[PDB]
Amino acid sequence: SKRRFSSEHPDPVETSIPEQAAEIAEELSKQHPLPSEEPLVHHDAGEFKGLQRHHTSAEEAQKLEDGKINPFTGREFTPKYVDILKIRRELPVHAQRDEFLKLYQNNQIMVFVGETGSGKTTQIPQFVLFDEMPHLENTQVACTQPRRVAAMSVAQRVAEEMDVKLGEEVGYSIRFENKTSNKTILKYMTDGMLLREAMEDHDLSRYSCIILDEAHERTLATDILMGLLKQVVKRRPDLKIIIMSATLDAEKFQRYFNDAPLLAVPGRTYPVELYYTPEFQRDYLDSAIRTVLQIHATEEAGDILLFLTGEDEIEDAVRKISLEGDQLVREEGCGPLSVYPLYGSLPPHQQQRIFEPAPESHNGRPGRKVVISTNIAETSLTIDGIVYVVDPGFSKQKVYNPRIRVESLLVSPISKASAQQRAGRAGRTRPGKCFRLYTEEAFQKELIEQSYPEILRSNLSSTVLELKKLGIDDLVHFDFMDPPAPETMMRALEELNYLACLDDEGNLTPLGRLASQFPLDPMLAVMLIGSFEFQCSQEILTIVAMLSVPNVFIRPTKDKKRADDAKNIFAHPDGDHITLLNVYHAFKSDEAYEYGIHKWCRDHYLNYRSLSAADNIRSQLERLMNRYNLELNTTDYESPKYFDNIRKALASGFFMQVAKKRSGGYITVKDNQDVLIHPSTVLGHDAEWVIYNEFVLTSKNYIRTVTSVRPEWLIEIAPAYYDLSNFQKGDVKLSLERIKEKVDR
Ligand SMILES: Nc1ncnc2c1ncn2[C@@H]1O[C@H](COP(=O)(O)OP(=O)(O)O)[C@@H](O)[C@H]1O
Ligand SMILES: [Mg+2]
Ligand code: NI
Repeated sequence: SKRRFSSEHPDPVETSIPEQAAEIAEELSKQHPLPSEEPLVHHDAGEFKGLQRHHTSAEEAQKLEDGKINPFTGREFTPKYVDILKIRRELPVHAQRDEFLKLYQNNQIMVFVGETGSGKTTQIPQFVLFDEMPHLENTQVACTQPRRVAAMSVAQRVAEEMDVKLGEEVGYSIRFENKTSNKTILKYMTDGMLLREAMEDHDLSRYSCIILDEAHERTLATDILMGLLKQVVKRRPDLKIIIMSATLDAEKFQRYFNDAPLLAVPGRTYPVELYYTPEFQRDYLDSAIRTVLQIHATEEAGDILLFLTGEDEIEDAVRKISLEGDQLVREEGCGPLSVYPLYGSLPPHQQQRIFEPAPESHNGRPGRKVVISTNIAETSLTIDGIVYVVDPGFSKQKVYNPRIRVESLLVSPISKASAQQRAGRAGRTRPGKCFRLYTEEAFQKELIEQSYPEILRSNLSSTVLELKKLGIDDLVHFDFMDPPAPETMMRALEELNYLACLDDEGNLTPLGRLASQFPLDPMLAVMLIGSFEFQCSQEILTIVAMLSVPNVFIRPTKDKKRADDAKNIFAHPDGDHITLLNVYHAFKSDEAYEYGIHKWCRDHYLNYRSLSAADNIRSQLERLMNRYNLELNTTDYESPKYFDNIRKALASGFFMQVAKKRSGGYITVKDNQDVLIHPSTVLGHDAEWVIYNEFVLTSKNYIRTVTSVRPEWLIEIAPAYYDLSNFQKGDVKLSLERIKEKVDR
């Protein structure tokens, strides 16, 4: 039966300030409706005249590839293209081009499996372009990657293989980073971005072929896309789907996709000798560094791939290995050693450096390259010339606590399957070696066989909103390859209703619709959207952008006091979220610019990479706010309301991540969890109630990035949530009872 609302138990949608803001924006949007998307353009001067769609062969395409003129653009092929062409033609998938074409031509969905390095991501979509000729039928081909870095780097490489400009006929799309145009035929993109395109066009009508790549990684976005496309093909006989995977055991995929056929590429990996440590290695970074330097000093020529876990750790390793490499050249006459980082947030000009040839030695001992990478390099891309892998056995992995309902990103041991994939990267060129920084027994007995798919390790708040925007009513029966626990889904539905993104019958509100237009977690989107109602949308836009990048404050272990003093320049007491606004504002100041911005960040213990990323995100979010008619406004800094307005806007999104100082640590409003303020913040005595950005789970529970709030504001802004009937007996409830009493008198 329809839920009943009253003053005692009010309607979360009728009492949401962001919902008011979205209703205003929506009416403004109706006054001037958005034009439809720019149409595709293409080139056609008869070059494909001799080819028939879905009846082409490898020979016909080779004739076109060998021709004088690039058939996709009408410009003469360069000499560089021709040299690239000869080399990629030795890739293993080329030997099965006709077998692949036949499967593609005769089936709507197919599964394609092959080892990393075999040429799946770069070659197959080019094979499809010849047979499908998508640009001659007003369409594109999409190829999704779980990893940003893979999509960006392969798109750059495939633009060169196809002899076209990046962003034109070959382009990429990542959240906040678009490199496509009306000319784009082949779009590499993260799986999350094709999911966002589907939210706007449920049938994905722009694509005639969609290739879901690296499916063995089983990311959440990839799982949703699989479930969606298994329905879209029923409506779209003109859509073909290719599922590509590294894991040569793809039985489960074929079954899930209606017994689709499988094309398997036989492996061509050279033998790799495995080395283990005799004992447990307690401190793996220094063991890794020693191992890389030993290899460099004693092994024959061949590059090194070191797997680490995250960007600060990799930059620290790059610095130490570079220094120690240089010491070896000068002290022992080792060959030159170049050292490159690879991790998720790296800028594309820096991604490309990993493919540079090793330096030439002028002294008789081998010059060598070390790439220090996350598990991006486990299966998603290949650096030619690797012969040695160092595997500390760890990666950063999302874990989920069902009761607490909290996702945590933690460094933990990898699976045996991941360890096998890491070792395999040493055998792409010739017999290689893999140095595992753990015992053969830890590998045989202690590592789990296989990591669980991401959907079983996620809060599903974004996922539920996406599925709703996609027009899925019955979330429980959505056809996931591995369904999540139904309770996780139900908790997500309830949160979204409290945020007023869904009403109580599970339908999208104007706020839910508008929130779905922002590539942000729902709490952030709702905070942003509502913020012009609190007269601080300029400031909240900054804050949301800063919450979308990592912690910008550098704190070296042996330089804490100077790093802490620098942060205090920007820190707002009882207001970590305002600290974020202060640092971004200083970063964008004329003064920092005149100081020289790179130097300015270093001297102030700030990460330029992170700030620069926030600045781009802020520009892209601003463009969405303009597109969807969310006013950019602000309040005089000297207004007595200036900081109140910011705290209120924050509360409008984050009212469910609130903690109260214990009467007799803090206690969370949601689930009554005992927590400590994370040591990165010390609050004053006036911070009885705070909003936190993050719940941190180590041996104890902390909340991190905390700003104080008046509890009266919480009741005012989120009365359906702060309904005392909702609360268990205890400290929080008591304190809230007293606050309500007093708000009346
Ligand atoms: N970014 C790149 N720059 C230069 N060469 C590359 C690049 N990426 C891949 N290659 C080469 O192309 C081959 C095919 O790579 P790719 O299509 O990524 O294979 P897969 O997707 O099957 O793991 C690799 O063996 C490597 O030789
Ligand atoms: Mg690939
Ligand atoms: Ni059922």
